Amino acid sequence: PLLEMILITGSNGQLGTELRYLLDERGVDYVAVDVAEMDITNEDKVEAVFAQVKPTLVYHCAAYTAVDAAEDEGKALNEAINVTGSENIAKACGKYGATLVYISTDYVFDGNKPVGQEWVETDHPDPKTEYGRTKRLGELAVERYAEHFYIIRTAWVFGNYGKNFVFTMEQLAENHSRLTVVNDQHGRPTWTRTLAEFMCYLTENQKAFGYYHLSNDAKEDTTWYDFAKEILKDKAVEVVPVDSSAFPAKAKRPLNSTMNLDKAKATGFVIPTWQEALKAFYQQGLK
Repeated sequence: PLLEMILITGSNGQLGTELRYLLDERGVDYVAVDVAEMDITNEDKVEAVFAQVKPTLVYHCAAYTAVDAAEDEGKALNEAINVTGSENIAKACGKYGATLVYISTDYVFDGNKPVGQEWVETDHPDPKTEYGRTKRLGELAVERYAEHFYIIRTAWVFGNYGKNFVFTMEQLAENHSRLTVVNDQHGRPTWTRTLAEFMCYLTENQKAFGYYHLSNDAKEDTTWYDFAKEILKDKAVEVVPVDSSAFPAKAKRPLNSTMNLDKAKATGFVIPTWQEALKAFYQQGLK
């Protein structure tokens, strides 16, 4: 009751690493676990860590995020991590009375919203990808078992501390002169630093429990193509805009998953545009 005790799961991924370093800057202590310390798919290992740590606040950064793979070769792994693992951590948090910050996805929505319109927290999820379906089940487990929760739906996540679309683009551009990127899937990038700061803003300021949408912002419509054009603008590659029909993709990704950020902005947190965040990401990567 008098001591805050933070646990970070998925601590060595792009978001978990970002979050560790942010807490380190703020002089905040924590216990950090990932797959080599606490397999979230094994309820007994999860219980043993919570019994030792006795957390009051858990930032759950563990997820499976390979969308195409989740439809086929990774379908079993996607389900274990996003369904079972989410349930296990939600139940552990409820047992121990811990607040759970659960990171979810814009891919819970069906994506059938005109360009220009945006998804709000109270819209009904109806995911059409296996990844999104599993993440929605995770949300439902959190709501059932963790009385004190923040579910933060984020999008298109990138940062300096793990794999993502930015590094994929840069690697491909080293050896290939032409890349084809969809220009009919609308959404917004999210820098891990902005997301980690928002996670901490909710908890530091004890905002109302519930659901919050968080991506970086944009004044104008944004597609994957727009993001890739910007990332690669200093490279000798041509980024070619294509439609989603151009090549046979395994997952039917949402055509418009742009989130309304008004609730997040109502917290007082200030959200950079994705252009600003990308620039900051490049500067932070110099260290």
